[PDB]
Amino acid sequence: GSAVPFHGAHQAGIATPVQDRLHFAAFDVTTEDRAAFVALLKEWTAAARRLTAGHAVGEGAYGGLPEAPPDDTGEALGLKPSRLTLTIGFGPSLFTRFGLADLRPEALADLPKFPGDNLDRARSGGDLCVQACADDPQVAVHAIRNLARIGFGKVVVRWSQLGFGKTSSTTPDKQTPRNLLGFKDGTRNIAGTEKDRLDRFVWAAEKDGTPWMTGGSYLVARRIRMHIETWDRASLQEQEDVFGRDKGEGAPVGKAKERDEPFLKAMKPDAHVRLAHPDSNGGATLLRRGYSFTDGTDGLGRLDAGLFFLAYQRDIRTGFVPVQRNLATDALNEYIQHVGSAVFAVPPGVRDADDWWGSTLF
Amino acid sequence: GSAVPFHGAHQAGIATPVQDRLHFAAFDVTTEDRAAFVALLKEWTAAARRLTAGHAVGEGAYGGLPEAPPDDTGEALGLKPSRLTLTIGFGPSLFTRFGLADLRPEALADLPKFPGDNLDRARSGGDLCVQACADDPQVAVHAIRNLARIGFGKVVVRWSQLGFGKTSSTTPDKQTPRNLLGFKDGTRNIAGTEKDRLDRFVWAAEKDGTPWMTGGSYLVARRIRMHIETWDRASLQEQEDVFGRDKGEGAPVGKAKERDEPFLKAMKPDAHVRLAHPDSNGGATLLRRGYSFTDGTDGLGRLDAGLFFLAYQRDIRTGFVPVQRNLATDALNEYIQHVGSAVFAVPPGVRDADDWWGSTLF
Ligand code: HEM
Ligand code: HEM
Repeated sequence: GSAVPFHGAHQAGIATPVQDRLHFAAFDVTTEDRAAFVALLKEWTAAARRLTAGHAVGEGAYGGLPEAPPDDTGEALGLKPSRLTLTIGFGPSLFTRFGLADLRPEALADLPKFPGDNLDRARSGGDLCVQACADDPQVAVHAIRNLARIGFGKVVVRWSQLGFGKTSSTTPDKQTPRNLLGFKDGTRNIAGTEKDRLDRFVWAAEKDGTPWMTGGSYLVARRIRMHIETWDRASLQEQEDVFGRDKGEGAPVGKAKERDEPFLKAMKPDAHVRLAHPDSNGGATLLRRGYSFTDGTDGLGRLDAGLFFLAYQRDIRTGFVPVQRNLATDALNEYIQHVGSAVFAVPPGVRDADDWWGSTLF
Repeated sequence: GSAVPFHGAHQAGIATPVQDRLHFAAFDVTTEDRAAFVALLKEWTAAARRLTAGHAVGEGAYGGLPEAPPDDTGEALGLKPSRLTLTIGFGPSLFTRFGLADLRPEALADLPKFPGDNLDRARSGGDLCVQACADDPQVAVHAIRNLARIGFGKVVVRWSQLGFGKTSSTTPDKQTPRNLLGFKDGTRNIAGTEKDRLDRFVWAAEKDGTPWMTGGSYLVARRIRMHIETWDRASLQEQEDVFGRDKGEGAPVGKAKERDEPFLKAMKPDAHVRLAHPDSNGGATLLRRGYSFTDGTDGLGRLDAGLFFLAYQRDIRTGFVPVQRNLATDALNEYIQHVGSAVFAVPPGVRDADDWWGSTLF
């Protein structure tokens, strides 16, 4: 129920412990007025300060003038902060506006086409994103809804994704959640307490070449459908062979405990963990922070299910891209398909009550 | 509270405490063989006993023959029962199979077309339903997913709806939840503690005309989309006039506290509470047990959210039908649209370990 501090050198919602629920929204910018967009960013930052503390935006949800719409839509009244974090990011397409072309970070790289990609352009891309994570889904939806309302006429929601449950962990002292394939997901990630690994693999540094991004990160989002019917037909041995870990304990093959270190040579050459491991990718390491989703049925008699994959890294070119390239032969590919994609530059944190989202860029 | 007893004179999930999350699935039957369908009901009931106790179905999720698919898909391993209830219901279309046409209860009435209906046929109807309620959405999804898997070849999933109410870890039990219009939702309802009211308004009685339904109930499901962005542009006074209660406290107009009894005469004539109140409907009273939903963003950039309405009643003709008919002029109609509908006969409870879902019918 507690609040997560909004201010810091970094935005919350990255190294923060992973909350139960996600509402991810991608926005496109509809205004050409740089000043009006900067004003929006300040208004959004002010609202985010209220929302993450459990307060209503503006002058509140009721008690104002009867003839005016309330400033806050009111469905979070009486609710605790619920560890709400709000994380903003800027997509490549933003930098074609407002005279920003020369400020696009080199580390904000467009993703190549990958084998098997079946990307829906409507559920991909976006000028900017807001990742809302909280333990209460109503608190998360309330935040996105009120940011979008405040932004009416300056931004429109391009697409959004809800995650009903996490499939990641930044807290290895807590139980690792399972994805909808039934495997623990998050065992060998970067923990929020591992400051040295966050500096090396997650946070952008001044010497990296883009000063306004110092203290920020780069986000890759991949909407991944799972072929549940095919998976659920597979034998237990086939499933464990796909990953290189056993299903029950989640230990590396041959070992007894989840957090025992993998011995990669004991795994099949196309095992997911073997191909995605840093040792197999020149040391490339990611902070995974994804969530599960199900968006109804496929219309053909089956549940739809997937994983909304989110990875934070210091440089997309040295994080997601090499690892995903190495997954070209992944045995998992038989059971999944990437159907949505987006990359964002996540700016540094809001330092204090005078600062605002994107101040280092604008 | 950890688990909710599965066995009883009534199915759990109706009068039992309302859990934080919903996964509602409608199934269509694909087999013509009555014996095969009875076998499935027995297998499902065995699975449900395991699931509601927090155990895996069948021989488990791991540790079986390596060359065999696991009996349980495994994504609920390590989770608690989370107050899971599983409630099955039979739709009108089921009674066109297996020679059951003369056993369809008269109280399982087809709903008339209502003004403003915009029903998606693909998200309506269904031969069967399973209402999975729990505090952990992964527990509920795992239940539906495994029931669907066990039934593969005999049933398919027609449509599926995830929903949420309050988050109990952070929200007191005595506090009324708010719907996504920001108003308290549930103040004047039948509570599961009111045994006499349940006997009068909710449970089917032997003398009602269908003996196999004694101790059962009748369920109406309506997927009601809210026009969120239009609602949020309405003035505070307009919103309160729509309902006849104030937004902050939820008290009836002219009264001071949420639970003060309404003075209907002081509300506008087409106020929602005034039109839906039992005194306006010849005494008709419902057990409302619905959930909020938010499924994402639609093609126009609007929030796909609303109320997944669920009502239980002794007879659809004397519960939902008269009340919904009286909402023909509801001021709320400007802001909502009914887009899915289904009705189900919910059979009596599973009395003991040898009983099975549907045994009184088959
Ligand atoms: C539906 C899609 C996916 C599923 C079900 C899945 C599942 C898993 C599982 C079960 C593990 C072992 C437990 C763990 O350490 O977290 C794992 C590890 C990992 N995955 Fe995935 N994964 C998926 C997609 C991806 C993608 C797209 C990437 C990167 C492009 C990725 C990168 C990693 C990494 C880096 C590890 C840790 C390997 C290590 O250092 O030991 N995964 N994944
Ligand atoms: C999105 C759609 C709806 C919304 C937002 C909504 C909202 C509300 C609100 C705020 C209340 C007052 C608090 C309460 O007692 O729960 C209420 C009461 C009620 N509503 Fe609705 N409602 C909706 C649809 C319906 C429908 C479809 C029905 C029946 C067909 C219905 C029947 C009732 C009843 C019986 C009451 C209690 C009236 C009383 O006895 O005081 N509602 N509703």
